[PDB]
Amino acid sequence: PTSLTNVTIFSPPSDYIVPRTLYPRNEQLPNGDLLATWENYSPEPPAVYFPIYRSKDHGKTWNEISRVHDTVNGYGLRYQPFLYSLPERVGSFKKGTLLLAGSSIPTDLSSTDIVLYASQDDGMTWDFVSHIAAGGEARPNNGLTPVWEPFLLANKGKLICYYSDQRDNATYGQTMVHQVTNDLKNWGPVVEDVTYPTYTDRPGMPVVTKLPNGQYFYVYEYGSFFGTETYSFPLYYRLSSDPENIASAPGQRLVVSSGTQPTSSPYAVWTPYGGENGTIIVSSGTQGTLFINKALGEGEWTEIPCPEEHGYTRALRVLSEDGGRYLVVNSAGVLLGENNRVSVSVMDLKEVL
Repeated sequence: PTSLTNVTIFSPPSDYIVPRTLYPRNEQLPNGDLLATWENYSPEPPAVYFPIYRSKDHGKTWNEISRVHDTVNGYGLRYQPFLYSLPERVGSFKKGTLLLAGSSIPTDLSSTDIVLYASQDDGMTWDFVSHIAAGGEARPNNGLTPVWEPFLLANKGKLICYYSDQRDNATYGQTMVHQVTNDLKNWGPVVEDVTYPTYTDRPGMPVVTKLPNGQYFYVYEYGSFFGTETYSFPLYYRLSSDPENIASAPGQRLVVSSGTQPTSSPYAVWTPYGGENGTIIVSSGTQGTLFINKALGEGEWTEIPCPEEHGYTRALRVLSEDGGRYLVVNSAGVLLGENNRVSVSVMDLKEVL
């Protein structure tokens, strides 16, 4: 791999509906190939889908290889995709099964349904596997009951889906939860992970990375007034060595040594590069820079430059090559952007950390 800056994965046609693209997610397959997807705001009918673009040259070039269509509901696979190559067998699904989770939503935004698709051929073909969790109207207003934003992680023969939940609307504006499965078909009960006792609090957007000491780094945006008249979405994290037990961990505000206060839609990854504990790398949805931590989340975070533009839930990935030397930084644009596109940069962590 090499350093790359602002490579276009997809530039949408102007007849796509603003924002046209949003919400980048990606995966690296064991052979090193990179896959990318996003919310694809094509005019309907037919129903929206999640496109799957591949790079076989470490991000230099990209080509569409498949599309994940809403074969289960016919509504459209509309919001919040997530790609995940299983690192171990789960039930009847071998290691290397490629999963997509994402939300099936009708055009009228009346409902949400996080569904799970699988591919056994590295993203060429797809089949519906299960519903994970369904809810109400797909708008982030209090009193509504949607579900949102799946994140998938396997551990001990199980798959965990973390997501944001508005269904307990009598008690919380929003929570984050998870469900677990040992077969991808049958999901356990909803487990509350992050809840707060002020109704107007809206923690959301869970992203997890495993650390080399066995702790899991669980990052989220914490929407709150914090007792003031002004709402914000600062980044918080919880640390636990049990990825199914988050509620018992106190939240920790991410503090940056420069004084930048990162907000919205985090993403976190870990590389072995940078020191004896490696480096945790975090993005927000608001800042173009990156935030790093060489002490497993202790102390303060160092803000570093980044050549990729800022964007909503900008996605990070530590590529496997050379033992974690290269970082993908992948944007799909800004909220309600008039000129969104899907792009990627690759940074050489040997040099930038």
